[PDB]
Amino acid sequence: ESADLRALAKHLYDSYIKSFPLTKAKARAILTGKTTDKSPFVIYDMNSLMMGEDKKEVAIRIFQGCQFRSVEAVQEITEYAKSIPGFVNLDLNDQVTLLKYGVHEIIYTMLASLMNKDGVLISEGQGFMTREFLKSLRKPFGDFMEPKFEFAVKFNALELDDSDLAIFIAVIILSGDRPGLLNVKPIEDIQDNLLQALELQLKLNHPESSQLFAKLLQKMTDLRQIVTEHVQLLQVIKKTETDMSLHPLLQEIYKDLY
Amino acid sequence: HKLVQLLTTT
Ligand SMILES: COc1ccc(Cc2ncc(CN3CCC(c4ccccc4OC)CC3)c3cc(OC)c(OC)cc23)cc1OC
Repeated sequence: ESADLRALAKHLYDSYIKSFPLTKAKARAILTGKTTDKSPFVIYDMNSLMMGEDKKEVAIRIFQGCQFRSVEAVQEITEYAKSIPGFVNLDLNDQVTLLKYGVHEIIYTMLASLMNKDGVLISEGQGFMTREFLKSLRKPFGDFMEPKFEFAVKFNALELDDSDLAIFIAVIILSGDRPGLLNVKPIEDIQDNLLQALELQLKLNHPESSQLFAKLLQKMTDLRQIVTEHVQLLQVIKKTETDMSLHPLLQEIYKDLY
Repeated sequence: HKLVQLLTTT
């Protein structure tokens, strides 16, 4: 019933606010100047970066920074997942599998909130690293960000807000087609409800947005490809750059992933 | 494992 679907929407929004300190609303505010004097420090070259770091090779320090921020993101996303109704009653191995295979799709969804066509907010909104600087990084590290910019730009053009994103991310986490799931059916029943909630949210929140639900679902597909490509790059780094490694939490996620 | 720990913390 539609009142239940709205209660679910609001619960997911409340839980998203409680799980994620940096919301798209706040990110977009920073990106567009609608906060205060504390305008972000712009990192557009190597001097910028040194100047900014104040308040190994450069590519590798950026890599290691993103991995550390990724650990905190996994933790917040896990906390969010535990607030999706039904999730904590799933077999615990299935919870692990949904997070293992879904967390990166969610990471890149939420990273898009921090992005525009020219760069990305870093250091919880205090800095802005330019697209051209990230692109300048040597191979393979210069290949990380660019397809995410390509994704973010088209994704942000749908103009989803935090309330929409909360249900979008829940739908993705509760995907019944992850490898190695023990009980697919209870996952699919939860997802089916989330999807109905998402459909109603998008109709009410974006009534004139043409085929917005369909376009959204399509994005969930595009995220999987973003992640496949990202994981292939991580593999290359592991094979050819082995002078370093991931955090243990990220190692768990990545073990036997694709 | 660390994932299990995150999932079961209250
Ligand atoms: C050169 O090497 C690399 C280059 C690029 C990358 C790509 C990349 N991956 C993950 C994160 C973590 N981030 C995800 C979004 C997340 C987030 C944002 C908003 C809300 C919630 C939320 O998480 C819960 C916050 C934490 C990044 C954060 C960045 O800036 C902050 C960033 O700036 C370019 C790039 C990031 C990985 C690399 O190596 C691995």
